[PDB]
Amino acid sequence: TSRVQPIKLARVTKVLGRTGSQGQCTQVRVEFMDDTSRSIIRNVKGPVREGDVLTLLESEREARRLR
Amino acid sequence: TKKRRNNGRAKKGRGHVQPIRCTNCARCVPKDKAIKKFVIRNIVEAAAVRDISEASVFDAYVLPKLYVKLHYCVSCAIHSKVVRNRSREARKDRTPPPRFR
Amino acid sequence: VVDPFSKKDWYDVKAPAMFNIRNIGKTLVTRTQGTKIASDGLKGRVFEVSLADLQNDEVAFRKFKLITEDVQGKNCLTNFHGMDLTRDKMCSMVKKWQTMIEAHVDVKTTDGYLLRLFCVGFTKKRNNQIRKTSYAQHQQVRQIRKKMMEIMTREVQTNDLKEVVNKLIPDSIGKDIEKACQSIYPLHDVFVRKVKMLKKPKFELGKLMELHG
Amino acid sequence: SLGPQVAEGENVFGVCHIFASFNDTFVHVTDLSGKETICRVTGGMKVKADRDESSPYAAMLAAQDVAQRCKELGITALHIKLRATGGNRTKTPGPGAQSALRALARSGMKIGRIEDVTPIPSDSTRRKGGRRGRRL
Amino acid sequence: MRAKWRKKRMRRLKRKRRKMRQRSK
RNA sequence: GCGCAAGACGGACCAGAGCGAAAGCAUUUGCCAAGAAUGUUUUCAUUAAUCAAGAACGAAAGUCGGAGGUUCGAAGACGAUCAGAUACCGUCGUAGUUCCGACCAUAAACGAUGCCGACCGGCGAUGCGGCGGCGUUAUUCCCAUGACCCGCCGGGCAGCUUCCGGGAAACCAAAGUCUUUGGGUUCCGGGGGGAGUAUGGUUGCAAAGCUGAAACUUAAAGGAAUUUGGCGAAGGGCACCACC
Ligand SMILES: [Zn+2]
Repeated sequence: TSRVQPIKLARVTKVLGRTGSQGQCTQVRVEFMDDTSRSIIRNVKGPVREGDVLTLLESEREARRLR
Repeated sequence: TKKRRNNGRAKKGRGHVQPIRCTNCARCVPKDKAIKKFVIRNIVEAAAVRDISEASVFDAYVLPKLYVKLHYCVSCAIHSKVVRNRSREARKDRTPPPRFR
Repeated sequence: VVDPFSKKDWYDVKAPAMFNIRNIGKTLVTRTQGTKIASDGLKGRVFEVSLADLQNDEVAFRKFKLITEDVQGKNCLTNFHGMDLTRDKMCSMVKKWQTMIEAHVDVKTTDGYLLRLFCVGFTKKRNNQIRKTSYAQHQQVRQIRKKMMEIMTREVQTNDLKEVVNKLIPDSIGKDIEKACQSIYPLHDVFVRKVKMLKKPKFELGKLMELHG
Repeated sequence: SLGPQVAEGENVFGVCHIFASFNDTFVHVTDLSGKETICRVTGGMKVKADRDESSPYAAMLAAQDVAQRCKELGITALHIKLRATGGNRTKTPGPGAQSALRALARSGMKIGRIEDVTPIPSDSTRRKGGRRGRRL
Repeated sequence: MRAKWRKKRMRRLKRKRRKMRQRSK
């Protein structure tokens, strides 16, 4: 590795439909606090709401559909 | 029985046409029979365009696009969800599918 | 194992005097040790630069190939090697429901510079046209190719490399072809897609000195 | 490596070649002429599984590594040259190419002209496989 | 069986029969 | 990244477009020969249509003899898959694939619809030739021409609709004008299997082509279409006797 990634912190803006094979994950549209203009899509696991603060171990990977 | 007015192709006054190859497969398919899809794609799709535009040397830089024409065999086109089966009355409709944007 | 990039030298490349921005960029090469000379590895190099990065406020879909031919120290003096168009513009200009015309020549300038010009010409749908076809008969295509041949031969044979490359910075050949091929079929998209190099004369350093002003 | 140029006004220009296929990705960086390379990494040396040679994450790791090497070596601006496997095989580029483009963008490198250099033939040679292709 | 490979089989049988008759001189 | 050598092919333009009797035909230019359609107040005046015998051409594969062999790749050598895998998949690879010269005359060579001629609905387009007409353009005036716009004629590849009419129906402007049965003419089929088989002839260097039975056996083999049938077919929904 030889390069640690800072743990980015993000807050959701809108939740999309449920994805995954058995419906165990959902699509979210999330934004950062250190850069409010930046938004990125991600797959989260578990029950989520609108406005909760959520943690990211990386801010470069995208989301995915059921496969 | 006869299924279509034509024979699943567009050969009306030739008898022989040039055969082409499929993209996913390598099947030799005639040119007027294969399903074609001329897709115009861009280099950066939906989120990396701002990533390029903010971190760039030239301001007001237009993003280039990729142009490619795809040749599909019939089984490969149905398997890749390009075309589907239609009803006996809707088979005779030659319009392209509608587009929203 | 020693570090291989600590024995490099950063050089410069200089555009000829018929452009505006003389500075292009920097290259790198190993130093001079042994029988191999560092100036030799700077001889056979082709630099590919866009037109917007070389002139000031002109089009960006044209590229010019530049080859270094002589070196005097800490900079490489370049020379013309060819002109080419971008792939995305070439794919965007080609569309269905219009016919396609190509033409090419084997032209020679006033010195030992055998070029091979390539150009295209595309038919135009009229403003009040209802028909979707907008094709052309074969003899109209033959006359358009003859006019393109005459214009390409007439514009380069009386000039040397400097004047024709100065004409290649705009598309004045394209405007002349589009003006000429109007009483046959109206064309709208004429460009010079590619220019190659076939013959190189004996290396004279003096002409390279007037090419840099 | 180091140059006497100012690190404030002007920027150093190189090109980078992204040769990506359906099995493996290449992130190669050369100079402006292209004859003298700088540093080459592939997604095959970022993950110890060849199945993931075409993954976006391997291309992202390779792009971060080559961007760090070019940053510490003296390169700050790059021209993108995208490429598929070319020939008669396919014309769609690999699935880690734009991921490597985005990872090159995040590492603090300037991006200039973007073009594609896929070697498209004029009906050169028949493809590998039979008349019925590969039946799978 | 389908008609093509049946016709090939009967061609092979006819070739063997012709060879046996021409060697039964 | 820069150069060289060899062979093959001619993308995107490329279309329910064109030509040819069919098989077929796509880089530019030059040479030769042929042809449909349009135009005609030209010329001969019945020279016509279909055709046993006979003759030309005829995809790919195949055989004999050369030069040449880039890639793909029958047979073969392997590595996985599998109970087996001499198959699907991946790495090599021989004849062949390419040109010349001599052969065979076979394809789902299919519009699965012989050729000539007449009649019987409408519509918008398309390729060629000709005719007429407001206007725009090759920069501002006039004429002929090219490019558009609006119509008409003749031939051709095709399309949409139809209680004309036909058919067992799918469908067909021909597959219509057929019990209200006859315009001319060639080839061809009498339930299925045996069987394109045996023998004879004939053609070919060969592989094989053309002609082509019978004994015996069977009550079915088939064509068109509608609902429950199952799809390792597709598109929408549901279930803790399903899952997360
Ligand atoms: Zn396929």
